[PDB]
Amino acid sequence: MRSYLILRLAGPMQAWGQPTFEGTRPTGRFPTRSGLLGLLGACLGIQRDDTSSLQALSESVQFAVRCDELILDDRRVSVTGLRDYHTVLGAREDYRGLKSHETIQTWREYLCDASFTVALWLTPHATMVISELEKAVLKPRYTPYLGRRSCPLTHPLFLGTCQASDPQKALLNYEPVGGDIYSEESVTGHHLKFTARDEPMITLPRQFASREWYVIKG
Amino acid sequence: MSNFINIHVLISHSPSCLNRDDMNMQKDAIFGGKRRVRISSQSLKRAMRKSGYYAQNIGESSLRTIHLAQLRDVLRQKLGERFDQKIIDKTLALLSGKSVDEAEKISADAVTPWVVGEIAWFCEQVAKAEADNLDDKKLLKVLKEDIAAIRVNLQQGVDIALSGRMATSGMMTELGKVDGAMSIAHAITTHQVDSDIDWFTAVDDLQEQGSAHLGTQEFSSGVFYRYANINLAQLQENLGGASREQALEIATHVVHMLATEVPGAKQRTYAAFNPADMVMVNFSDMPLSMANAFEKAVKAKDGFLQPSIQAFNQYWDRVANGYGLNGAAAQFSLSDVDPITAQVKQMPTLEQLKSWVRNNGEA
Amino acid sequence: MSNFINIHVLISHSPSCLNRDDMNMQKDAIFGGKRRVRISSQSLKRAMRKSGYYAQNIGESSLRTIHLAQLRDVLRQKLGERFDQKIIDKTLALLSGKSVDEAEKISADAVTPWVVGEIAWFCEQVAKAEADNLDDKKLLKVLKEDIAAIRVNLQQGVDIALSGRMATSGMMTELGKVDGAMSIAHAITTHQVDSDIDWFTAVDDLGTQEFSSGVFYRYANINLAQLQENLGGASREQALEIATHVVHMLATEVPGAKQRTYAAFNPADMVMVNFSDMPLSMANAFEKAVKAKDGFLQPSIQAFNQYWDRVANGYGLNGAAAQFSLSDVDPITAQVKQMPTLEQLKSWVRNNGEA
Amino acid sequence: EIDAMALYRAWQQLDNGSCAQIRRVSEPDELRDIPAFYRLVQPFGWENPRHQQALLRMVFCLSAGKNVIRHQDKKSEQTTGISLGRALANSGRINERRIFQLIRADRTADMVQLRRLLTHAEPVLDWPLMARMLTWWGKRERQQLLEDFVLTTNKNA
Amino acid sequence: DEIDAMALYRAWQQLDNGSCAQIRRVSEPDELRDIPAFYRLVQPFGWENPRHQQALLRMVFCLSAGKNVIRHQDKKSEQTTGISLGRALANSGRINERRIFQLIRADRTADMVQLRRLLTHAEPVLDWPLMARMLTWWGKRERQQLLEDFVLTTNKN
Repeated sequence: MRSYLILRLAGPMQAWGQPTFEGTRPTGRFPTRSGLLGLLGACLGIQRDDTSSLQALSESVQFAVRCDELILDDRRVSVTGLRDYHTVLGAREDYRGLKSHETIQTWREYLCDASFTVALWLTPHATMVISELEKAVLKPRYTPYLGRRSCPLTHPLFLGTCQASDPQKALLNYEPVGGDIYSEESVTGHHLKFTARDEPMITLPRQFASREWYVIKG
Repeated sequence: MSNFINIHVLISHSPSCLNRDDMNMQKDAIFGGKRRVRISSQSLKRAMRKSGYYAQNIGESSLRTIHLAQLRDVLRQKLGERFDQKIIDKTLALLSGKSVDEAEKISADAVTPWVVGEIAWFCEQVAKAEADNLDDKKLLKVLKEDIAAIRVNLQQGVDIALSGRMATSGMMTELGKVDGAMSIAHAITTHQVDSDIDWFTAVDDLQEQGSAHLGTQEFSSGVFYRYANINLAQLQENLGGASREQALEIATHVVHMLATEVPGAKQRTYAAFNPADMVMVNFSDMPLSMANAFEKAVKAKDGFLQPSIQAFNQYWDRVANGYGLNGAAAQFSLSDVDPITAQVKQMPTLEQLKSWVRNNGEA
Repeated sequence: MSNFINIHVLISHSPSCLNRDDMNMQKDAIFGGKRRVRISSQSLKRAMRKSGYYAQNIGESSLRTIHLAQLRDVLRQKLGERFDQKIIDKTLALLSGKSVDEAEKISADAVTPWVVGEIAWFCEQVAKAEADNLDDKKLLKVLKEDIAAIRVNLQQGVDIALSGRMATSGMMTELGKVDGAMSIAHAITTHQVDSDIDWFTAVDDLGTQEFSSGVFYRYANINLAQLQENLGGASREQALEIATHVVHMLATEVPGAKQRTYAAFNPADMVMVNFSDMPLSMANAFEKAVKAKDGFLQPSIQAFNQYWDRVANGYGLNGAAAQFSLSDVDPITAQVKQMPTLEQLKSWVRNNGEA
Repeated sequence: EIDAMALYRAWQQLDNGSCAQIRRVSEPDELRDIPAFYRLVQPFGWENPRHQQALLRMVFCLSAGKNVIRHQDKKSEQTTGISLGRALANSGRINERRIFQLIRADRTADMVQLRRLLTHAEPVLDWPLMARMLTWWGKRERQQLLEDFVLTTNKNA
Repeated sequence: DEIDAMALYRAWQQLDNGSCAQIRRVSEPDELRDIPAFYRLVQPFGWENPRHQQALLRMVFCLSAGKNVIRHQDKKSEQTTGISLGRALANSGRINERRIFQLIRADRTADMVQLRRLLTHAEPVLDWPLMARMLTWWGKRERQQLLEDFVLTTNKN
């Protein structure tokens, strides 16, 4: 009924953010909407000031994220976390001019042993088409990463392309099956939702608005 | 000339399970208030269709599927030498009503019969069409003018010319509707059957047997009445306008198959490879089944087979004399039986009967 | 060169303690309105399989089980000198679809037939893949390309090539599906076993029937093309050899301790073998249940012969055919080469119907 | 009320002869023609006529086999365990129209069809819940069975 | 918390003809519980919450008069609510006052049957979510308000 694009986000370390104005940079357990929009953005070489392109992207695309557990030699490996005592010396003291602090400190959280399968699709008011997105994910223009730039991908961003009625149905065709799914679209049997502050307010730089995921447990 | 060929068959099977339902139970049916074991028409049709005798004497069966991707690849591999690949792909797309990417899962909306020869011919027409910058809708308009030249392709798809086809999309939705020429009934036993039940196990060669739980498989034996008829006019039409001779040919092959072919279900383990004990073929203006001969369930004496055949004969007398049926009739029977009314030509062998059919019931 | 070989057998043995159901009763079946005693084809097959004749003339029989742990132990003991334990475990794991640890119990989805020679061959391919840096996925992929190489190992598991195998998991789902060559029916008596008597009317009046013996019709056919294929492409000669051992076993074996009633005197009661293009069974010769004369055997042979004549003539069967029966019943008219002993029949099968 | 897990445990430990003998019935009331039945269900209050019909149903289903119905306790989180309809739907072996024709099937037609479904599906379920359902077995418990089936099938897809 | 009426409406409008056909065969609201297609229809709309079941059963039942028997129309921006059921029934010109009389005096179940007949007969144009609220409560007050709206409408128009 609808055509989906299927991506895999997998690497030794990932980081998907939560509200902070502080030096500790938190992570949640799966990709944020903002972040996925950012990933696609990087693929479609969109500069940071290009509010038109950013808005087009945001209004065109929607995501569903599945949390894939890792299995090594027939054993399950749970997603764990990591805190990096991250230091900066010679950091700007102010936005104007060149005075700087001897040392500042930050704490940054990462996800270890995490892997995701993402399904994205187009909205009825789409400015784009899926062929574009596929081409981009296969040949990105800006460097693609998993949250932070220090976080490479260990598997091609492109997984596949297909067609179904649910996101759930779409994702069924792609191993590993069995993980939880967080979708921007409702799936009939399922009633639980999960609140986040993912949604980028493109008109207002680096500020995010509340939204809700639909949860499809496995 | 009579338009309808009636085929009646009496075939007795040894213990078996030739057709079952969603829960592994023999298909039955109630007739005359008693339970008969039943073999569905579909099961028969497909048994004939995929049979060796069909492959040798009739041709290639159609290819029924819903997976347009797999079908695509098949078409490429089998037609690639005669057509360019996206001629092929575009043909498949036009006929199906679905976009043929090189995605490797593309489903039609239902399982449908595909005849490769038909597809070939369409490929020609569309190659022709785009050498001529001709529009798809216009091509539709053209091909609709002469449907006979489309039906002529069903000589490489006789099963469909016999059993009809309907699609729900693509150009087939206006080009592919075939009204089947052969009407066939579910086979039912001429007598009541209470099925038997096999209580089975599976020995585990590595554990001490001990107490076990036993499975159960319903099974029975029985004398089945097969009926089918062929609308010669309709078959001729469905074959692009073939002669009555070719129709009588196919009809003959159907008689053979309906007298010899048995569904493959559970045969490796019950092996009821039985040949028919009676076959009667009757030409007519209005088709008519003889099922009512067994409305009063046949009761057994020295078996079910003899009484069944005599039942069939007596009813045939009644109906023939009653409705005034002056049509060619011939009967083949492995038993020497009480004499059916003499206006029916006895045949000592099946091939003699078949030659009698090929020759329009005069030989 | 006909593709099917049909085995028709009349065998005379006890009608009791052969094949019972869940309630201590001998299996049976209604045919033509009368209750016949039945031996079930599973029972026949497994009786042949585990028979000594099979062990001495066909080979070792398949190892059918659902217990993967114990199969693990068996495969370790039996292959442990030829591969490393880890390769064995890997192989069983890839074939079954389950994890082979050292746990006490590991169950498959169903009781499956296993050939140890086949498993060994797979171990070869696995170890070779390990040395060749192949992942399991392209391993499966390349194995899919040459299946006959896998079927060659069924020459050590002929029962499987004969009666088939399905798998529900593991690599066996795509490499292990075997479509059986031999079709076999349930043995049914040609006659009614219940005494044909109304005891009420009988008490006023105060052929002869047998009771400690009964006549069973056994049908089986073998699809030679199929057997050749399942055996990895073996010749029609090897086919015919196996088919011959099946004619023997079918003609002679009785499940359990019991044996043919006349075991010590003749080698077989009645056997006919017939080549053809389409299999066809002769059971309908007994739709009308046979009535006794001097027991049930030769009226049964008479029925068999009369029906064979009528069917052969009617449907035009001019394939090769041979028959062994030392009863003087009215002869079978068609061109059916009579055979003085059983062995001569067996050699007639071994020679594709000409010797 | 009737102790369920007790009856289950008794059925699991019944002797195979009695067990096979019980399985053989073809209608719940035929259990009344069998001694092993009475000995089985007497400790659980067969002697009280209020509980009789119920027991007849429960055992009948259990009679599908000694290990056809697999009990599984409810998780401590969940308020109730896996009901019958969910189990059947989860089997993947049952067709919707079997369930539909089940709930529209007359006293008696009804239990026979259910047992056929049970043997076919070999369901894992919270047994005492099934037992309750069988204790009452009226229009709304049937309709609830259909609900759970349909809704689970839709959920899972 | 509250039941989405418009969603359910559109859902019913876009339903496949077979399912609609299956639902159109009930002759009584509770029969909807015998029908798979129903549960599939109302699952998204909170069927699983016992609070909303009776309500939903009525809504669907009335909708089950036909695929477009109940024509929804939005209210005008000016007025606070749209067209009431009574008013629409009166506006149709096909409904006789005594019908409404016997409607509001009918026993449970029977009233819904009668109502659905009136809806097939009238093909009313009305504010559907309004009617939905009405069905959600459906008590003395609502029945009375129905007849009143009918009477006053028929009076002026």
